[PDB]
Amino acid sequence: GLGYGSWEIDPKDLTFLKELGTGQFGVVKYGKWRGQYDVAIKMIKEGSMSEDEFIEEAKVMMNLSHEKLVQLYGVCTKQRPIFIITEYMANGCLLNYLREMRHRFQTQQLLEMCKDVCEAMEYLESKQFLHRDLAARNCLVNDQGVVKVSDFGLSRYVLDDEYTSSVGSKFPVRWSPPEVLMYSKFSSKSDIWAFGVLMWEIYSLGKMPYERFTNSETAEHIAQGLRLYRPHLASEKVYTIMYSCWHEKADERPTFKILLSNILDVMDEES
Ligand SMILES: C[C@H]1CN(C2COC2)CCN1c1ccc(Nc2cc(-c3ccnc(N4CCn5c(cc6c5CC(C)(C)C6)C4=O)c3CO)cn(C)c2=O)nc1
Repeated sequence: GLGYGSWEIDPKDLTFLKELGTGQFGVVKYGKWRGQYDVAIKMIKEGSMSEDEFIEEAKVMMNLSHEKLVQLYGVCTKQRPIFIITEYMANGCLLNYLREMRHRFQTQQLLEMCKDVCEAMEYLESKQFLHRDLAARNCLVNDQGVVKVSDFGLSRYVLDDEYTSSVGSKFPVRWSPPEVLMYSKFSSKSDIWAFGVLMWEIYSLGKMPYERFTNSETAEHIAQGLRLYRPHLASEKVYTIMYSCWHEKADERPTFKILLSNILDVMDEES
């Protein structure tokens, strides 16, 4: 109605029901939109976000829609804190989900998780849109066990120098290729590198990559050519796929379309 653009949600349409934790921009809640529709609501802590830039980008991100991508519904920007309204993912972050050993996932289910992400990433790749912080912590799981990509592109609007700096405490060092760590060379191929690390997280049930190294040691390791090695639950074929993401030469890494076709092939061979 009057006052709200297509990207704007009226916050009075929201019912807040449960706390979902805190992320880089503060508290996230579960609620209803117009008494009926499940939504998640980010409440953007003041000082944490480049808000005007985000809001202009939210207009573009409104047009991104894929079954494996957490849907943006709108923003509430007429007062602070601003809100980001999205699809709700009842089983929460993928990292915590993997770490709950009770699930006792079969390897076919782990491969489906990788496929879910790869499909989202191929979509984003098709739209020339970088994630920049692909990792299990930043994927979400719905009530049907479907994994979706979330918080894509939002790294650009983070104001926290500990996150943004390549030597900061919060920078995703362990998900970064050598050219990111050396030169800030971000590209589709740095998302590819990160996706390989994410496959490793999935097959490792959420172990920390390079768990016995610091970030500093990890940067040196990967710059010398050393890599993660095969998780116990990963077949040789699966390990070949994740490893292919880690070629020193970015231009020798696959695309998400090639990864997707490789994952489907392995599904046909191994299930
Ligand atoms: C599983 C149950 C269990 N329950 C126990 C049992 O009773 C108590 C606890 C709650 N829990 C639960 C259920 C569902 C959800 N769902 C959702 C969580 C989130 C969520 C929450 C907190 N932080 C974040 N992050 C984390 C990532 N990130 C954020 C902002 C940014 C990032 C990355 C960045 C740095 C680029 C920018 C950011 O906001 C997110 C993901 O966007 C988002 N969405 C859309 C959800 O649907 N979460 C938790």
